[PDB]
Amino acid sequence: TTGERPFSDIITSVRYWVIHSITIPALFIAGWLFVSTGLAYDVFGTPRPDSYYAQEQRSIPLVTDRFEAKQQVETFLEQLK
Amino acid sequence: SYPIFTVRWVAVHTLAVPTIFFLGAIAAMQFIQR
Amino acid sequence: ERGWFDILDDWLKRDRFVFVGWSGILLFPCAYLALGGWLTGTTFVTSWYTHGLASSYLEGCNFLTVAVSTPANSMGHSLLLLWGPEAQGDFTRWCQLGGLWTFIALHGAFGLIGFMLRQFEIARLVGVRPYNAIAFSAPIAVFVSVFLIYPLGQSSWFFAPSFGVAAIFRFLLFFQGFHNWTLNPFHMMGVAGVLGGALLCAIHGATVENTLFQDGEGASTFRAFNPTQAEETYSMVTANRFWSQIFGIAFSNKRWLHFFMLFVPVTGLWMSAIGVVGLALNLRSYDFISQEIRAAEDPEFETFYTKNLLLNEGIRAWMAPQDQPHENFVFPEEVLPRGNAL
Amino acid sequence: ATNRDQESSGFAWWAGNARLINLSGKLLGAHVAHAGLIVFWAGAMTLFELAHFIPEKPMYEQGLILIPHIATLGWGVGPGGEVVDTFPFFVVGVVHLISSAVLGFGGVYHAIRGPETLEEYSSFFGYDWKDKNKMTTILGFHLIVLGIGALLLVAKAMFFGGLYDTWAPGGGDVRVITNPTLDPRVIFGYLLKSPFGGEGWIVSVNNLEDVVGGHIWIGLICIAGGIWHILTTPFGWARRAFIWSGEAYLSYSLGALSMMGFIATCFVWFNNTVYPSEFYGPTGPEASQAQAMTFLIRDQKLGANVGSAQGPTGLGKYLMRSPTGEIIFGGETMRFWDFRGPWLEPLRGPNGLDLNKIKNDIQPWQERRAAEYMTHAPLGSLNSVGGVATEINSVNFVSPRSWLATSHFVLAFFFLVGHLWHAGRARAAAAGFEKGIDRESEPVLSMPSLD
Amino acid sequence: AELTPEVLTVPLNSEGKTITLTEKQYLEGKRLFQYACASCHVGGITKTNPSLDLRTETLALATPPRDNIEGLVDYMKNPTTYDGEQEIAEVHPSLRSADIFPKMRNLTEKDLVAIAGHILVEPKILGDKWGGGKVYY
Amino acid sequence: ANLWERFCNWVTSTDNRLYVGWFGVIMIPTLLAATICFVIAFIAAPPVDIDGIREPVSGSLLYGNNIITGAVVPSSNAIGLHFYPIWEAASLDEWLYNGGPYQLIIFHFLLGASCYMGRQWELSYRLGMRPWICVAYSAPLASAFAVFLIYPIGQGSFSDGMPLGISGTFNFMIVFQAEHNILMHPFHQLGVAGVFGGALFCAMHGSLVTSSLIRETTETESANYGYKFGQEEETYNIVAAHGYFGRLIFQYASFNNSRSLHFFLAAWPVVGVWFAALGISTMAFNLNGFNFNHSVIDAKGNVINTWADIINRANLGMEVMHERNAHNFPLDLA
Ligand code: CLA
Ligand code: CLA
Ligand code: CLA
Ligand code: CLA
Ligand code: CLA
Ligand code: HEC
Ligand SMILES: CC1=C(/C=C/C(C)=C/C=C/C(C)=C/C=C/C=C(C)/C=C/C=C(C)/C=C/C2=C(C)CCCC2(C)C)C(C)(C)CCC1
Ligand SMILES: CC1=C(/C=C/C(C)=C/C=C/C(C)=C/C=C/C=C(C)/C=C/C=C(C)/C=C/C2=C(C)CCCC2(C)C)C(C)(C)CCC1
Ligand SMILES: CC1=C(/C=C/C(C)=C/C=C/C(C)=C/C=C/C=C(C)/C=C/C=C(C)/C=C/C2=C(C)CCCC2(C)C)C(C)(C)CCC1
Ligand SMILES: [Cl-]
Repeated sequence: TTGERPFSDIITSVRYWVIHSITIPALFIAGWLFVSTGLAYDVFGTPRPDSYYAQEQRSIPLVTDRFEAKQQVETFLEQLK
Repeated sequence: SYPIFTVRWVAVHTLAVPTIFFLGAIAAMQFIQR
Repeated sequence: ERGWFDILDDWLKRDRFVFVGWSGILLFPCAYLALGGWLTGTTFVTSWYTHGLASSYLEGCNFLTVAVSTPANSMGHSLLLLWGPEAQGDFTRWCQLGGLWTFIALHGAFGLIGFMLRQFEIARLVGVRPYNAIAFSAPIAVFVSVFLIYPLGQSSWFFAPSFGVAAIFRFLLFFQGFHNWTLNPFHMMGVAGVLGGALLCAIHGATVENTLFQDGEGASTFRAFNPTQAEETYSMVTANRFWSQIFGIAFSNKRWLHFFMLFVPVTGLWMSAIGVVGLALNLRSYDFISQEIRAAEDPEFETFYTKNLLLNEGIRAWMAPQDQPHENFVFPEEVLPRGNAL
Repeated sequence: ATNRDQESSGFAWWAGNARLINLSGKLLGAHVAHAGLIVFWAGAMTLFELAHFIPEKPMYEQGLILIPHIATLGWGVGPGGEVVDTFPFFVVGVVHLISSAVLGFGGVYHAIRGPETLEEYSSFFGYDWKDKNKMTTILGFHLIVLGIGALLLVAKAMFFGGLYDTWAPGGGDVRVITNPTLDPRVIFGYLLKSPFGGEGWIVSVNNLEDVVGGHIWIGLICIAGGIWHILTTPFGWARRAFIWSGEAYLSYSLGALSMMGFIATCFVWFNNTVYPSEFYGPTGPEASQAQAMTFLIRDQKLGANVGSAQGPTGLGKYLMRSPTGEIIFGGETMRFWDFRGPWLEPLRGPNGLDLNKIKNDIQPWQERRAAEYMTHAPLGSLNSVGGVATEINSVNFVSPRSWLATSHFVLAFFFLVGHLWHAGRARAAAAGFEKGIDRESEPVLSMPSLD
Repeated sequence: AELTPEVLTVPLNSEGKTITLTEKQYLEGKRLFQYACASCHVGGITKTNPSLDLRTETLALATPPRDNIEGLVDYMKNPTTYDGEQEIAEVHPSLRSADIFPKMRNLTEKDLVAIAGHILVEPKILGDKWGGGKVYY
Repeated sequence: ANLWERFCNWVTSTDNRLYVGWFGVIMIPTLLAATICFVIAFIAAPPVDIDGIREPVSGSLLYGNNIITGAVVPSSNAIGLHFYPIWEAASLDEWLYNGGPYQLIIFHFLLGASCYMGRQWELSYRLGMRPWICVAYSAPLASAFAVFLIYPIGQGSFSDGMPLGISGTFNFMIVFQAEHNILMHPFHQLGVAGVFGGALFCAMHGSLVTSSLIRETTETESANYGYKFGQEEETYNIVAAHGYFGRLIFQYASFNNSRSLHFFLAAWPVVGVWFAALGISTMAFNLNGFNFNHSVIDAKGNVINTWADIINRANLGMEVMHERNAHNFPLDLA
């Protein structure tokens, strides 16, 4: 043994479960709200189902320049009306 | 008898804490409609 | 001299539940970041602006179709640092430009270095020979040749494999249609090493389990073994007679047997890596010139080699426009190769 | 806790059911409880299928495997396989579901309440695996039960409404079977047919008179053999050829079930008589022949002479000859010319497909049947996207024949592995070296060296 | 991009009258199309006769014209050949032949409109993918 | 000591350099027949009309093949699943044109290899061994049945069985992808884990045992001379190996029981290959890999492509080109 407390000891102790009956659901709900508030879309820049294309276009907003790539994406995002 | 905050404790939680948050994020996605 | 270096050394090498070591300073952050980046990217990040593809759980992909996809072809072989001239510190733009791909690939590469240093480090403390580290050079040779050397020979990172299940399947099929990679003898040797390794694994495991000495009374034979016993738990002599009579030849040197089990899959992976180094330059085993000369002149000459090239040609023409959107291929229906009816 | 740990029994928990080998009373409970599970699934699954069943859709569009079995027996269907009354399906499900509680009850009682061994309690129900006379007597009881079961199919066919006959003149219908085939040259002639293309061994049975008459012979044979094995004990040649132990008897059964699983796989894949395509969808050969038929019909209506249309290879575009001369459909379906089905046979003459019947006698119901089967070919993805592997999403379909064939090949394969596992173990345990080699008595050390 | 009322506006008849479907109608049309039609018409092609597809341009040149709700609803009652010369109810599913095509027995007039609407709207979404076949998959 | 008993004692003798046995009595002639026909056909057989369309494919060395392109070509699609022994042909020339040899080779081979599996059981009984080495061999054996017999059965023709050649194997794999999307099938995926995992654990076990060899030699000699065939004592220190690998991962991820270690080595590739064999055998009945073509749709209804859709494009290329002259109607239903 390496001295840490056995896992089977810890996860059958009431104190473990008093703590983690709160911390586990709290993290789950935090993750749910990251999505349900729509925050995940804006952090990572991921299209919503209604923002892949403009209403009549069918071309991909594909990046084609290396050093103006950032401006190209910003331009594609404006053209969504 | 035993400590509470060890290296093992940190290793466990750097993995377990984001896992639960991600599981909740992915569960919410199952209700997104187009 | 018991300075801070030696005190630090003491703490790093404590016998804990997770050994750390000096190698752990490199291994743990890079491994964790490479895994966390793959999970973050496959859960939340799109491939719309680099590939025209949805690629995350957020967008409705499943475990088989999510990926962290390669950057756009226009990025070349850019390191794509978050603070570099493309993303310019913008975390959201960085994600849209494919910065997670180089992030995962580069932290992964240094993470692999760290795991192999860990194998050396632990082996030196325990006092065993470092053959486990030596065997791990083959996964490193594969990772480096496929994820780094190969795109570096090509036009850009875009043509490297993307980190996802179905994305890797597309990589396999791209290699058939464009490189005729099944024809390549360096791939053939790798196939031999992988399948011969799985064979050796199966047959050595089964031979040991069916030449066990009766060292206990229970019908479960697992208990009748003690890690510190001095005797072999199975009969090498009965194993040797069985295979000599079933197969003609058999192992007789148990040390040779286990070195061979190291040798076969490791040599395989190394051979496959060399062939991919060639594909970095399109230096393919694509054709047999003698077959092409005969087939060009003799329209009744047909082999399974000529049949497969026709499949490759179908793969290239039908997948290229969608798989290489930056090229802007417009192939009218009338130019597409097709058999009758289909 | 008699034999309920590894120390007493010698078997670890993951081989825990091996602890039951010499506890006939608990072993009885395990077997009865398990039969209850089988009867439960049959009843519950039927009710699930019925609840999910829309009578206006073909059964094969709805993921049904049990209702097709009931409909084939003549319950709930009329001409053309149309569903006329879903009540028999309800009955069959409810009665299996109710019976599973009786079996569950007995199984749980014997397993945990009743006597652990039966030999002290009753010498009739008690048994010793090594008692060759008692084992063949139990075997004989079960052969008599099996024989009665086969006669129940005969009784349904001849006295209680009949069977669904896909070949019946007029599009398929329930028909009473009045003259079952009894000529043993016909019945046993099926057993000596080659299993290869155009012959098909017993999978080729193609009429109900043969099916019914074959069950008369099997019924009598089982009853007789059951009487024989009650009255006899194994002969000397048999005594010396077998291993006589519980695990050995298990292994023989596993081999038998594997064999049957593989046969069932082919039956459901090729046979369209006892697996009617009205209920199960067309076979693979059937849908492929149906495509050729559909395009022959379309092109002929446009004015093509399909008899003389030369295809790109030099073979006929629509029609060609089989290797023995029969006129057959062309294209890649040339491999399926052994297909026989009620919608196609009116076009058949002595030489195969008859060009005069093709030109003049193709009825709209045949065009309908062929277009339906061509678009319900047993191709489809694991997530039930119907069609070739390159098809887009839209059609939620996988043929019942694909579900039934794949599941039973997988089951049959693992049951062959289980036969090898337990037959090899039974041999080793009987001879006494199933736990390893005795160090002081290692046989190979007493043998001359090979070189 | 979004499923807007403009997308959902389609010709009602040959005289130029339009009708605007609801999202619920369009989605009901898609479900009913999969139920009754997609086994031969998946993607707007025709598996048992690929010469005829469900592209609006093809439907416009049918006789009588089928590129509007009334024409398509009439086709599902009494289908004809492309030139109108023959009645094909005996080999094509329709209300007239619901006895031999049982899936048509539980379609109502309101269902036919929804299916018709699906067929007219999908090309406006999918472009060439509708009726294009494998080349555009 | 009558003559039958004498023959039986020779057949089952544990003293023959190669064990014969009762399975060997079927094995030896069927494997000889298949081997001799294979070698002759591989060198000298004339071209074969595999797809039944009078378009013969050349497989042998004398007709323009090298080792990589050569094959014994599967029998004609016109034959389908019909039995075609030499005596069903009007001449040897007919038999050869129609791919007769393929049927003779694979039927003798499948018989012989099945008996090779029983022979493994049989000798283990004569030597007092445990009986399950043959269970491990059932996984490669089942794979051979899948591609030479089961897949032809479900598809209706031996012409879609795997060719007996290197490039022929590749052709089989490519068309299999087009028609079943085998990459997207979980059983092929388990097969890959079976053989990738099998190769990993092979190098793993070999490197750990080699790392903990007990010093018995000088540096000028091979360490392999430190083990002597038949010796009573183990040649490496499994406790040192466990102590290394336990610290590499964590202590409880490491085996210290050699018997369950070696059981794990046996089970992982064998179970994985069983699933691979069951993938081929179930796709034989057209229950194909996952289809996510056009699964992701935007708000308006535009198709949003995934990597699955790029795979589909590649599959379509393989589909439209394979057997370019053999289809007259639009659906490749078998
Ligand atoms: C069909 C599946 C099946 C069946 C019928 C059995 C049956 C049996 N097992 Mg086996 N076993 C199985 C699967 C099965 N097993 C599996 C999957 C494993 C691996 C985990 C094992 C591992 C195993 C071990 C290690 C052992 C057994 C033993 C036994 C026997 C005694 C069990 C006991 O005393 O429990 C007592 C348990 C209870 C009293 C708790 C509840 C039990 C009841 C029956 C639950 C049923 C509830 C049901 C819904 C009620 C319906 C009632 C209604 C009809 C009125 C019994 C005959 C034992 C044995 O061999 O004894 C000699 C034994 O040691 N089994
Ligand atoms: C009617 C058929 C039958 C019967 C009565 C037996 C009976 C027995 N077997 Mg045998 N066996 C069989 C078929 C059968 N087997 C088949 C078909 C195979 C091939 C796979 C085997 C392979 C086999 C092996 C390798 C061994 C046995 C052993 C045994 C003995 C102990 C079994 C036990 O307690 O398992 C306990 C049950 C479990 C531990 C549970 C297994 C869980 C399975 C794998 C899950 C399967 C997945 C499921 C189908 C779907 C997924 C579910 C999930 C999504 C929830 C017992 C005498 C042991 C023995 O030799 O004793 C003498 C032994 O070592 N069997
Ligand atoms: C003979 C077996 C069999 C067959 C051929 C079918 C066939 C079918 N079922 Mg039924 N069913 C069965 C048994 C079977 N079922 C059982 C045992 C249950 C209770 C769990 C059900 C309960 C059920 C429900 C509730 C439903 C169906 C439905 C269906 C239809 C769709 C199937 C599907 O999409 O699966 C999806 C595919 C899978 C889930 C793949 C499973 C992979 C398994 C886990 C692999 C196991 C391998 C092996 C056994 C383990 C070996 C381990 C090794 C170590 C030895 C199809 C007609 C559906 C339907 O359409 O009803 C009308 C439906 O809703 N079935
Ligand atoms: C094959 C299954 C089977 C077998 C071999 C046995 C055998 C036995 N049972 Mg068990 N049992 C079973 C199933 C079985 N049972 C079922 C399904 C139940 C729930 C009903 C029970 C509930 C049960 C209880 C509560 C008791 C037993 C007892 C016994 C012992 C004495 C029985 C006797 O002498 O009856 C004499 C014979 C008869 C009374 C004739 C019965 C005829 C049946 C009821 C009519 C149907 C016959 C026909 C073949 C059924 C076809 C069913 C098929 C469609 C599934 C004997 C060892 C006794 C025991 O263990 O003593 C300690 C005891 O107390 N059994
Ligand atoms: C579940 C059903 C069943 C089982 C398990 C048994 C089991 C037994 N029977 Mg019984 N028997 C049965 C049903 C059964 N029988 C029926 C229904 C009848 C009436 C026909 C008989 C009539 C009968 C007689 C007259 C005798 C037995 C005997 C025996 C014993 C010897 C078995 C043997 O050596 O077979 C091995 C099989 C053979 C030796 C057959 C020849 C070998 C050929 C070449 C194998 C061919 C395999 C091939 C793949 C076939 C595929 C299908 C084929 C039709 C084309 C054994 C205990 C013997 C005994 O000891 O009686 C006391 C005996 O003399 N049985
Ligand atoms: C296969 C059994 C089919 C089913 C199910 C459905 N359709 Fe069909 N359709 C089919 C064929 C063979 C044809 C051509 C018929 C001919 O000979 O002209 C058609 C044609 C149509 C058309 C006309 C297309 C055009 O003129 O371009 C329409 C509008 C049509 N079909 C609609 C339709 C609907 C709405 C269906 C579900 C109720 C349906 N079809 C099913 C074959 C099959
Ligand atoms: C990138 C990046 C970063 C990082 C991040 C991180 C680090 C993250 C992490 C993350 C994580 C860490 C996550 C996780 C997740 C997890 C998950 C999501 C899981 C899931 C699972 C499941 C689902 C399971 C399943 C299963 C299996 C697998 C088998 C068994 C059975 C079962 C079924 C259970 C930073 C910030 C630095 C910077 C920027 C960039
Ligand atoms: C021994 C043992 C075991 C086993 C057990 C078993 C196997 C049991 C079975 C059991 C069973 C097998 C049971 C059954 C039951 C049943 C029931 C209980 C039923 C009921 C029914 C009902 C109530 C019905 C109803 C209805 C109607 C009538 C109408 C329609 C609708 C409905 C459905 C509602 C185990 C493994 C656990 C382990 C331990 C030992
Ligand atoms: C119902 C029906 C029918 C009929 C049927 C019949 C009549 C059947 C019979 C069957 C039979 C009649 C079968 C048999 C079988 C047998 C077997 C399967 C056997 C086996 C054997 C064995 C296994 C052996 C083994 C061995 C050897 C070889 C050596 C020595 C040792 C031993 C013993 C191990 C028909 C088709 C008409 C139609 C449909 C329905
Ligand atoms: Cl065709």
